[PDB]
Amino acid sequence: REFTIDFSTQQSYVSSLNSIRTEISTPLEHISQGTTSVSVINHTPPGSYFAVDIRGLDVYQARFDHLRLIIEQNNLYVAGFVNTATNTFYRFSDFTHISVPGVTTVSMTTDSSYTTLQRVAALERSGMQISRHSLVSSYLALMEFSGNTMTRDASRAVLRFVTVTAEALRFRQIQREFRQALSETAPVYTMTPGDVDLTLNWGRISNVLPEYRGEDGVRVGRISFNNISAILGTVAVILNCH
Amino acid sequence: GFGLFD
Amino acid sequence: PECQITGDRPVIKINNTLWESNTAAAFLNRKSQFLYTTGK
Amino acid sequence: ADCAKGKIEFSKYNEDDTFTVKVDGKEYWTSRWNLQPLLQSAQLTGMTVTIKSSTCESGSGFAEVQFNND
Amino acid sequence: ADCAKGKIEFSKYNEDDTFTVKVDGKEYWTSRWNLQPLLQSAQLTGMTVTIKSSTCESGSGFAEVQFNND
Amino acid sequence: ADCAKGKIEFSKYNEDDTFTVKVDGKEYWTSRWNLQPLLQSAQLTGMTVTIKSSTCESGSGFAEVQFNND
Amino acid sequence: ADCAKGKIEFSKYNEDDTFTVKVDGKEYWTSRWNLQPLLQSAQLTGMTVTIKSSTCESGSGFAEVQFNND
Amino acid sequence: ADCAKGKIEFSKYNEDDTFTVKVDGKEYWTSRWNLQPLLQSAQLTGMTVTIKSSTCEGSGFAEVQFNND
Ligand SMILES: [Cl-]
Ligand SMILES: [Cl-]
Ligand SMILES: [Cl-]
Ligand SMILES: [Cl-]
Ligand SMILES: [Cl-]
Ligand SMILES: [Cl-]
Repeated sequence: REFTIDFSTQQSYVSSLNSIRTEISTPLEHISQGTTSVSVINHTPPGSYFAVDIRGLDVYQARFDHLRLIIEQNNLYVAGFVNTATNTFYRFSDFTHISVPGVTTVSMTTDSSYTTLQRVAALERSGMQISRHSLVSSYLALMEFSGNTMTRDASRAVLRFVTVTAEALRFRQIQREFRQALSETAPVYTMTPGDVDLTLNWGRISNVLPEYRGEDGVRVGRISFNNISAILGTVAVILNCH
Repeated sequence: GFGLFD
Repeated sequence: PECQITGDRPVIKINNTLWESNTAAAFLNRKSQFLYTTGK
Repeated sequence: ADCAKGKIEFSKYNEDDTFTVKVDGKEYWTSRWNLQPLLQSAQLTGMTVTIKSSTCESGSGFAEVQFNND
Repeated sequence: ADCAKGKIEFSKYNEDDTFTVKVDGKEYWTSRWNLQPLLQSAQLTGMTVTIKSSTCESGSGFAEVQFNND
Repeated sequence: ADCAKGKIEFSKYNEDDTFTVKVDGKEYWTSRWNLQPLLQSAQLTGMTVTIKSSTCESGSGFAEVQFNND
Repeated sequence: ADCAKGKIEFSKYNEDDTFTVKVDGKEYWTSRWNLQPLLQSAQLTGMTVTIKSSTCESGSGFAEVQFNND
Repeated sequence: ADCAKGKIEFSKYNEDDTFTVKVDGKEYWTSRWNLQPLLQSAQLTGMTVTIKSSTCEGSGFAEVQFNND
């Protein structure tokens, strides 16, 4: 299926992510307050993916609308990016099993891992800045990209777009921190060490939270949740650890 | 209207 | 694959707090402290 | 013989550097320092422990114990 | 006597290689090295500890301590 | 040789200060004190261990053990 | 003096058997072997530590440290 | 020199009371007993370890950095 993430306003961005969560995941009964829950990704057949259309990068104009992300559904990994103006899917080497019809598929030599992307980007995520400006610049870098080997500018662009799509889908904390950048005052989101820690421990968190049954706290390595409110403010979507 | 956590 | 580091026990409930089992194991594997002063 | 089996109800480090545990309503003490971290770890994780000794009355010494996850 | 009962509020390794814990608002130090990792585990897991000593004033020494779960 | 591979079914602190583990339906004992907490933490988390020794019959001694990520 | 307070960012076991931690952007080392398991436990559970020393420049030594759960 | 950097694939207590870890397919051993619980804890929690030594051949090591990542 296809979903839009609309960066026009804070409200459109949050609503976009929540629509995706509601369609691809199921709330945990023991970590759910009102309409907010930690949800578990629904099991789909291996190879399943969904498309994300990027919209609203320019608030007042309908432009910058040719970027699509391909996301593996069972784990929210970004398999690559599509230029819909050239009809070209740039696919990371580690996603050979993701087959997208109708597009030209460019099998890149570059793998998707954060270690690889940060090396090619010459950019560390801890301290990485993301503003509306840098998402526009990231968009333009991806639309200008060609060939089968990632460049420094395309890698920086992927690091930023993965943070505000797939990682924000996983972590309400990143969603809430980044969305400030979409307001009219246009502040800068700076990724924190804690943000990075969350993204590198998603599997560990996903293995623990399904066991929660109303205990006073949860401890996963250096991560501590001391009440339900803390969990809900941090984690939105977890893997399905059957 | 972001509720308590969004 | 991402769910498991090692072992097969997701959690240990300790004093109404839910711990990742591997985290608890990693500070419970401490030998008797005097052995640091005895030598080989 | 198996003196007592169950969860550790409390443990205690004693002033003479021995170590006491209460299991199934009975207390036992050991002078083996290596048993101290093993017993406290068993207490925290809910292991079933079996206290083994030639004398089994509450308050006596021990130096052998089996640990089960259960 | 039972001088303080509660969770460990902080622990501290001291330059003279003793080890201090704060329980129920009162600080106590021990020179028994085996208690250092046992007290840290108790602190991390929120055990209820009971400090036992002939002197209960804050700042004094101890070498006996009971560990209880909830 | 690889004597046994699997999770630790139970463990035992022995009166001669050795330590026994049951793996793959066989018991093995070690006199190496440093292994005791390492084995107990493998046990409580379900870690797969490999007992390595020259004699692999149940009840024999070991001093080599691999801790696996299985 | 309180030199640095925060979670441990990394630790390092050195060739001379000293142990280094990085806290709040500054590195400190200790020669007390007893401190090694306590510091690493604090690192992997995310305790807040306070390094205390008469020399607080990055790269200095310490032998006193407070451990807090938050 | 930084001989290895990655997560511990296995650890192994040896019959001579030394200790081995495997990182990215390469095995390194140490005779420092203090490192035995520290390395097992790193393995259990998925810490990224950097093995540092003068010879990166499977020779010995006695310096290792423990990162949270
Ligand atoms: Cl599909
Ligand atoms: Cl990704
Ligand atoms: Cl709450
Ligand atoms: Cl675990
Ligand atoms: Cl030692
Ligand atoms: Cl150590």
